[PDB]
Formats: sequence, C-alpha cells, structure tokens
Amino acid sequence: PVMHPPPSHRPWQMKDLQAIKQEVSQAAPGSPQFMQTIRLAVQQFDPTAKDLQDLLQYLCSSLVASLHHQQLDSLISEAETRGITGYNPLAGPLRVQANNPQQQGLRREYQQLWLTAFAALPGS
Amino acid sequence: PVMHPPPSHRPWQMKDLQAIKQEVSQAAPGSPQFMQTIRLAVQQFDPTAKDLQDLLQYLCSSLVASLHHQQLDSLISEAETRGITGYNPLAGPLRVQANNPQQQGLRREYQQLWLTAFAALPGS
Amino acid sequence: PVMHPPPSHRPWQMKDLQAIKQEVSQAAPGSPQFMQTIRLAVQQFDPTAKDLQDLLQYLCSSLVASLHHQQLDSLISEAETRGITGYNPLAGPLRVQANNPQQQGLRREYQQLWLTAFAALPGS
Amino acid sequence: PVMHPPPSHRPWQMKDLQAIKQEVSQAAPGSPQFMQTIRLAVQQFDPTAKDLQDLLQYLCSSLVASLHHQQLDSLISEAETRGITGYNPLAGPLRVQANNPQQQGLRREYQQLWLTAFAALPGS
Amino acid sequence: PVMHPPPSHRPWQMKDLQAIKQEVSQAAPGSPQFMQTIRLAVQQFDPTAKDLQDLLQYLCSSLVASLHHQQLDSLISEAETRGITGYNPLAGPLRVQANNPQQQGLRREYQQLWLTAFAALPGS
Amino acid sequence: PVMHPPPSHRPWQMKDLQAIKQEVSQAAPGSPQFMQTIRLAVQQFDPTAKDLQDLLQYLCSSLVASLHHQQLDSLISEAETRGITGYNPLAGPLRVQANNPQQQGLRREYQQLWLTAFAALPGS
Repeated sequence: PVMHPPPSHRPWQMKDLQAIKQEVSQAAPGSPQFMQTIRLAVQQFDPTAKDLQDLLQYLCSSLVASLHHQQLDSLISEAETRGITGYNPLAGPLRVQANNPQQQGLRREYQQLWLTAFAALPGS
Repeated sequence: PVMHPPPSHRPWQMKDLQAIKQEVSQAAPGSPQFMQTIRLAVQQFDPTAKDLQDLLQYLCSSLVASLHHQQLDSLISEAETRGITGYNPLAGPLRVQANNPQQQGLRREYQQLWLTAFAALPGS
Repeated sequence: PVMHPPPSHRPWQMKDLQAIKQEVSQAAPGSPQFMQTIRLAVQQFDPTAKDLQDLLQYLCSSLVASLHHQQLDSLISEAETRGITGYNPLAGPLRVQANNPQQQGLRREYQQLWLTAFAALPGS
Repeated sequence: PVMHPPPSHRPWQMKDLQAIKQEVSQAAPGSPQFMQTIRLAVQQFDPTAKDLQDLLQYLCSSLVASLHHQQLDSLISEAETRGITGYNPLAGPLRVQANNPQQQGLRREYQQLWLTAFAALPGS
Repeated sequence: PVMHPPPSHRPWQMKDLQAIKQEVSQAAPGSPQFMQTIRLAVQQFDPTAKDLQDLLQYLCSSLVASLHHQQLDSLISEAETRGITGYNPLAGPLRVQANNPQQQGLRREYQQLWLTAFAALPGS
Repeated sequence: PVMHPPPSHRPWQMKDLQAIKQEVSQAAPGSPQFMQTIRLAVQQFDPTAKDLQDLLQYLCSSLVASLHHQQLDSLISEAETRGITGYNPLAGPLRVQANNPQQQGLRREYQQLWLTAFAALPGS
C-alpha cells in the first residue's frame, strides 16, 4: 500500500489481506462480489504494481493469477498504443513507473488496468 | 469519509464498510433497519457525494443502486428548483460541490437527499 | 459523545453502538440489564441531548422511542418546575443547553432525566 | 480507571467491561475464577472506590452487590479500627479518599478490602 | 510487562492474558504447546518476577502453581550456587532484583529459570 | 520483526503470530497455502534470522523444524559457495549478520533462503 499519513510505500498487512479474502471467500475471481471487494481495497490501500501482484497471488490460484498477469500484459501494451495519462514513455516500463509512489496519477491508471484484466475471467 | 482530526477526505476503510454491511445483512434497502444503520454511518463518516456513491454500490445490487441514483438525480433537480442551503448555483453541479470537503453545510444537505432517495424503494 | 482528549463533541462510532446493542440484544427497554448497560454507556461517552436522541432511536423501536421522548419531555418540565442544577432558565430550552459541550454539569443532569424517562416502560 | 499515560481518572470502557464479564460468565461471585479475574482487572485499571462500585453493579446481581457493599462497609470500619496505610483519618471517609487519584497508596489498600469483601460470599 | 516504548513496568493487560490463555486452553502446564506459548509471551512482554508470578496464577491451578513456585525456588538457589549472569549477590534476593526494570540481563536469566521450573511437571 | 516506524528489532507479537497460525491451520509445512502465508508474513514483518527461527518453532513440529533448520544450514553454505549479495564474508556467520537490523539487504537474502529451505518438505 502507498500510505498517506510524501508518498510512502508500506507492505501489505496480514490483517488487511485476511479481511479481503474472507469477503470474497465465496466469490470466484472476476465475479461481481469479487470485483466490488477488490475495487474498494484498491481505493483504500492505493497499491503499487508490486502490491497488486502480491494481492493477486494471495487471492487467486496459479492458473487464475497466471491468466490475469497475461491479460494485463496485453492490456498494458494495448493501453500504451492507445494512450495513457501520466505515462512518460521514456521513463521505463509501465509496471516500473507504477511502483514509484510519486507517480500517483499513473499508479491509478495502472490499478484500473489491473482491475479490468479480470474481465478475461468467466466470473463464475 | 471527510475526516476531522481543515476538512480532509479519506477513502472508505474496509473494516468500516464490513461493519455496516453486517448490520444490514438482513435488511432490504430502504427498510427501517437499513435506514437507521446508514443514517448513523453518514453521521459518523460525513461522506462526500463520491463516498455515498461507493457506499450504495457496496451495499445494494445494481438494480437497486441504479434506481437510487436515478431517484436522487430527480431529488437534486427538485431540491434545486425548491431551494437549497449553502448551494452556490454558479459553482457547478450539486454533486461536484458535495465533493468539496470545505462545503460541509452543502455536503450535509446532499447526504439528506441521498438518504431520502431510498424512499422510492419498497423497503421490504 | 463529548470527548475528553476543551469539551468537544464527536459523533457516535458504529463500533461503540454495535457493542451497546449486542449487550442489550436480549433485554427489553427499561429492564435491569438494559438500564445497567446504557448507564455505563452514558458514563463512558458523556453524550449530549442530541446523542441520547440518536442512541434511543438506534436501540428501541419507534413506539418505545416515541414514548420515551414524551416521558422525558414531561420529566424536563417537571424538573424545571422542581429545580435543576446548572440550569440558566434564560439560556434557552434545556435540550439546547444540554447540547453545549461546555455545560457539562447541566449535561449530566440531562442524562439522568433521560435515563429516568425509561421508568415509564414496563421493563419486560 | 486511574490512568497512567499526574494520576488521572477515566471512566470504565465498555470494551474492557465486556472482556471482564465474559471471562466470569460461568463463575459465581467469589469463586476462584471470579476472584482471579477481578484481581487482574483491579491491577490493570487501578480503579477508584467509585469505579469499583460501578464494576460490582455490572458483574453481580443486586442481592450480591448489596451484600458485598455491606460487607465492605464493615471491613472498612474494621480496617480503620485495625490500622491502615496512607489513611489520613482527618481527610474524610475512606471511600472519599479512595476516589482521589493522588492517594494511590490508599486506593490500593481500598482495592484489597473491596476484593476481600467477596469472602462473605459462598463462591458457588 | 517491562515496556520498551528507560525500562518501565506496566501491568498485565487482560486482552493479552486472554490471548495467552486461549492459546493454551487445551494444553496441560508443561506440555510442548504450553511451553511454546509462554516462551513467546515471555519474549514479547519481558515480564518481571512479579509479572511471572501473576501469569502463573492466571494460567494454572493452585496445585500446579504451588509446585512451580517451589521448583523455581530450588532452581534459584541452585542457580545461585551454580553461577548467574548479572547477579549482584549483595543487591538482595534474586526475585527482588528481577523486579528492577533496569536489570534486564538479570530479568532475562530469571525468565529462563521460571520457564525451566515447569520441567518438574509431567506436561500431560 | 525489524520495525520501520533507523532499523529497530521488536519481538514477535502474539496477536500477529496467532493470525499467521490460523491462516495455515489446515496447511502442511511447505504446502502452497503455507508458503503463500509465510511469504506475506516475511514481507510484512521483515524478520531477522532469530525471528525466523522463532516463527518456525511456533508453526511446525520439532521433526519439521529440525529438518528445515538442517536444510537451511546446507542452503546457507551452498549460497556462500555460490555467491551472495550484501554478504561480508569477514563479518561473521551469515546467521549473525542477518540479525543486524542495519544489514537489510543481507537480511532479505536470508529470508529467501529460509523460505526456500521449506522445499525439502513434501508440502502435504
């Protein structure tokens, strides 16, 4: 999470992760209940690309996480071809820039692509 | 939530949302138990228009949320024709002004319209 | 609640309200268990007249709350005829003065009348 | 409780009271489990005479509380005839001095008499 | 517990004691699960000799506590004959020195003897 | 845990340990659920070599802990022959350097070897 007590990253807290997992204990990845829960968790904790990586591993199986990671990679290259806000194309990979706590605007764009990447899942 | 530790907005906390949802787990949107719970949550967290948007999505299904959003839109235009306190008609849409943490008086007026918009629901 | 970290009012916290309600989940309004619980809650949170209004609505049904509000109104007029401590009769209605965080002495008197107003209930 | 963040009294917190009650939910007043629990609560919260009064009312029925209050009154007069530490016999009733957060030594003596007063109970 | 926010002692917190007891709810004194739990509690709270006295009373029956207290008394005299670190033999009883928050090194030695004293128990 | 409020070590908190254990209550050491949980706990608490020692003892039986400790000892000597980052070969044993809160880079390397040492377990 990118804390806001100068943007500062702080690792996931197990008590926060446990609250998220139990809210989606009966929700397949991509389902409406799933998306609603992770959308609020993204809003609350303002996670970096690395944090979102960790959150996906914690909540979904390898097959699902593997597929989401792939879908997002395509979403990123599509978005880059399609135009992104706050994206300095000379500042390195989008995933690396989304780990810079300063680039909040970019990070928020990355979060939406990460959330959208779940669309490739049946949701059931 | 508009925190009061200069009015400052801070996103919804999942632990707060979870406490609200479980209090209305057996209460249809608009029912007496529902309204009592969200009235106290509005009082405690002083939510902005955007926060109230998020809270509605979290607690109600799309059909209910869609209808509430519509009812409130009519309530807003009715209230604007009917006279509102703290409303600068030149300062943009009421929903935008209700997101300015400074305009507390207006925000409180918006919260009551948001709460009243549940009246269009059978409550059962 | 009138917080004591200059007397400052802060709204009810849902986690505090939920703890009170579950302690009286099996206690009719006015019963010994009910009174014992709200007496300690009044002591802990030092609520204003408005706070006590909200607490009554949250814990009791409309019929009970309606009757308590009435009983207290008579208790207030009786107490005013009967003599009250810290009551400036020129400073407005007792209920308004009991919302001024400065008038702690008066507020404590109001709390006892609010607690006593439950006597009109069978307690079962 | 007499807090130690100059000795300062702060009222009982419902979350603390609830933890005490549930630890003795299956323990009659005066039983070994009862005494063990309240002895640690007295140690943790350093309660005044008034606090101990409130704690007794919260945990025991009127018949038990009535009897404990009586037993302690005799224990106090016995202790006064028998010699007490920190007791200024000219400074008012022992119960009043035990409410002065400054008189910690005396307060601790009062707590032990309050705890001992449970001996008049069968403990079962 | 000897807090480390100058070494300062603060009494046991009931919420901490309750967490310890429920971890060993199904573990006889001296069993592997018992020792593992209290070893971590000693590490976390850095208890004094008096604190360890209180913890033993809270977790074990009188027969067990009586025997542990005895075993430790022999362990102390054995350790004193056997050589101890941080032990000023002229500074009073080991138990008294282990209550001085300054003598951390000694206190840690006392904790290990207190833990070892459980060896006289069958553990089942 | 190496806290980050100058790197400072603070002992394990029982409430944190209890949350970890209950997340792996139905997960054999080395299983996917086990590794996922301890990987996030290592990330959150940044434990030293001594902390990881304690965590292993708390979560696994002696046979498992004994084997893990052995496997890691071989992993350490293998890694030392194989090249390590932040490792000053003249500054003492890797385990000792991994207890120095300053040597964060080294500590992170040690954590990964500690995590990898679970590979010798069947995971079921």
